[PDB]
Amino acid sequence: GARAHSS
Amino acid sequence: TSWRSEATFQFTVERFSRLSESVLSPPCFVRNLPWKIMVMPRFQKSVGFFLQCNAESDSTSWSCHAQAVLKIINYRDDEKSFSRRISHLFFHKENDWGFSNFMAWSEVTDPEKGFIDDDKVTFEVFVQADAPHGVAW
Repeated sequence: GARAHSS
Repeated sequence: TSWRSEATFQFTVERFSRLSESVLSPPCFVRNLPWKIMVMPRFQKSVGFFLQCNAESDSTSWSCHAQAVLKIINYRDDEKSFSRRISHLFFHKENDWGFSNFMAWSEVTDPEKGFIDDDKVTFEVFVQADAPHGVAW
């Protein structure tokens, strides 16, 4: 878990 | 039933070392919405791993908040499986969420590490979704 985002 | 508030599903990517395009798993229904695992190479370099929700629907009124655990299974020792968590409000403009750099490509494809076998890698998602809005009125 280190800065989740969109593909 | 498909209305379940949570579920755990897996998708095994074959010919992994040769992956060149984004790949999608079949859908797993949670809160009656289709959820999918999305895997893509990012920069060889890194494994892109995302959770997608209701992407094929043309609706722009829906939203669903969910938390999930994205995990790459270590077939030799599950305690060695690698996971990361996410929390996101999914909707038509942000229908997937995850990590472009989930794990180093060199590590996942390393035969001595225990994640790959017969060029196959298994991905898992445990999703806990809230009741959606703008779907069933």
